Amino acid sequence: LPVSMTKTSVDCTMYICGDSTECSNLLLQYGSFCTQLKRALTGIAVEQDKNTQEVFAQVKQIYKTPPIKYFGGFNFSQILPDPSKPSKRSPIEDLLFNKVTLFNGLTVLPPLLTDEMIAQYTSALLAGTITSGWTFGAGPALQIPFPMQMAYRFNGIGVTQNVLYENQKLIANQFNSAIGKIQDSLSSTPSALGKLQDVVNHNAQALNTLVKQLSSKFGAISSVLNDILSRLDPPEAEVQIDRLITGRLQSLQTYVTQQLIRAAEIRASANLAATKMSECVLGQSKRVDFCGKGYHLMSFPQSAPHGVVFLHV
Amino acid sequence: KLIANQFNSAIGKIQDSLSSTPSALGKLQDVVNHNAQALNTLVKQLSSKFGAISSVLNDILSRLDPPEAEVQIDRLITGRLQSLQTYVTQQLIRAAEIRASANLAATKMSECVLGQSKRVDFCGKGYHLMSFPQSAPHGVVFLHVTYVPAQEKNFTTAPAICHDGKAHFPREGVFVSNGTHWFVTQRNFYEPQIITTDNTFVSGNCDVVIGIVNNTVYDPLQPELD
Amino acid sequence: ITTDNTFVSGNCDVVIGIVNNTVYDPLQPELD
Amino acid sequence: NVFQTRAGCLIGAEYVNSSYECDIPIGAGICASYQTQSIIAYTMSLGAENSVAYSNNSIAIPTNFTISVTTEI
Repeated sequence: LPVSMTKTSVDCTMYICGDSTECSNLLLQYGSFCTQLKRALTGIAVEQDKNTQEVFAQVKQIYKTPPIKYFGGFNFSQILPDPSKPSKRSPIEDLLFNKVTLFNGLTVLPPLLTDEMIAQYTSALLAGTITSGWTFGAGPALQIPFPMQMAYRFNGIGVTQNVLYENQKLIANQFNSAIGKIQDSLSSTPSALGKLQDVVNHNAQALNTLVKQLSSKFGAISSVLNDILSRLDPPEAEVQIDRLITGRLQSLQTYVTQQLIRAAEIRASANLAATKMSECVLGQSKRVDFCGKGYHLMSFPQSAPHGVVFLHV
Repeated sequence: KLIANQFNSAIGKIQDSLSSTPSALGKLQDVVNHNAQALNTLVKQLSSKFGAISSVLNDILSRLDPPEAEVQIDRLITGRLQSLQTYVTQQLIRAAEIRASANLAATKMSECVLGQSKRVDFCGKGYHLMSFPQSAPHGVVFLHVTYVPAQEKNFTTAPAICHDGKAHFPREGVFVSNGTHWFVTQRNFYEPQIITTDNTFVSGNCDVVIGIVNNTVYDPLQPELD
Repeated sequence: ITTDNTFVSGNCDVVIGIVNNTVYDPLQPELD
Repeated sequence: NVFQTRAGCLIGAEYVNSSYECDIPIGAGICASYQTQSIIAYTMSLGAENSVAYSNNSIAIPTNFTISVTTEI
């Protein structure tokens, strides 16, 4: 699930006619378009930061994994953080980060939470759900042995707990095999991470076409300011720059509107991801086909460059 | 009595918390401010000239011939049409956002107020008990009453009890030892009880379960012996 | 099938598809 | 003084090593606040560290409860 997009800002005058005095004087008579566009982009950026905060910063305390990592035969090594590498990410998280990779007044504001902080949040959520079940999401975290938690969940799906205790080794082996196959399935897939790549590519092409549209003439004798203002009289220079100004203003307005629509879609996706974090990871959901296909036992979150990956058991 | 007192204290503190918070009602205020700002910018943009010699019409039609008047008025016409179109598009986007919020509010009214929801962190933080609606100038306020456990204690636990060569599991609850004696308790509250045949069930022998311990399982019928 | 995992509700002429079988009472053998 | 962050350069604030739950977001994990006397810059703290005592035979059970009322707008 995608959670956010890149934060971008624009300089109105610099994009329009790159700090030109006569052009700026002619531009200040059009009203307050630039203020409106700047306000819209600022709102979009604040919304992106809020989306990330809402999805990831749900846990109250940073829970730490016990040093003796034995949980009754279950192996969480693929999803627990690896302290060898300086990134402190799980192998699955590193695979996700490796799988998806990649002016004229335009700029890119950095995100507020770094990737390391998001990884720390994911690690805290994993530690809480592994050492305390669902109790840490409703109040104080209460420790419980992991097989007893799994018996709780089997009772939750309508199977008696003894069925778990008489098949513990088989269930642990099946879980380990499935988690081992998850990484291979992610790696071998050609377009498993299609949504995040699509978001990145849409942002990139929007910026590229906005930059490229400057070369257009929009009916003027030339595209560059210098030729128009140099070899033509000011009375004709005014009307020749009017066309360029209005065309560039229209292009910038179009870019801002598409950005607003895309931001609304990303907000919907982030709300869905936050609901999934609340219900799949912090509890056990009885809703059908919500937390994966089958009878939901549990879920684990993993961070991605621009989103979340849920592992539904 | 304790539960009623706690509820009364929480309800009393709600009003003070609302009054003291500076940005508790932020969302409704932002909605109102955005609407007012859109109207203000729409009204103020009438003063722009858009390249014409003047922004007011009467001067344009007074001191200029009609052949130039038509082209001098077309600029104002197209600029004002552009402004109005921009206003309408922003209104459409904002209306879509407000509709999504209202759908969420209707779902919360149906599932939190008219029932008891088991969805985690939907009707507030904690185990949801019930909810109350309150009206607002442009929205709704939900008061979620929830249950929060407190004052935890550590215990030694076992998955099953081996008695007479057979394994016993708790019907509903956990086997808990206070150091010397074993009891059955409910998961969310500490209320120890004697492990009897009524609150346990038997399934198989006691050599398959990992971590099984030995203890006596009382049966109320045997002591009668009559 | 015992009386511990079953409950009694009415006589056996209203339900459609009812069959005949013995329900084992775990008191009669021991009788305390 | 003058400080360099991944979000740019900050002038008029001093960088400290203590971390707080920040209130003014600057970016890239850097936040600022009023000390009270000067403006400081620091890195976020994501909450206190809590290592729950996990064991293979230990369970925590609550002995009391509270009831709470929460507002949503």
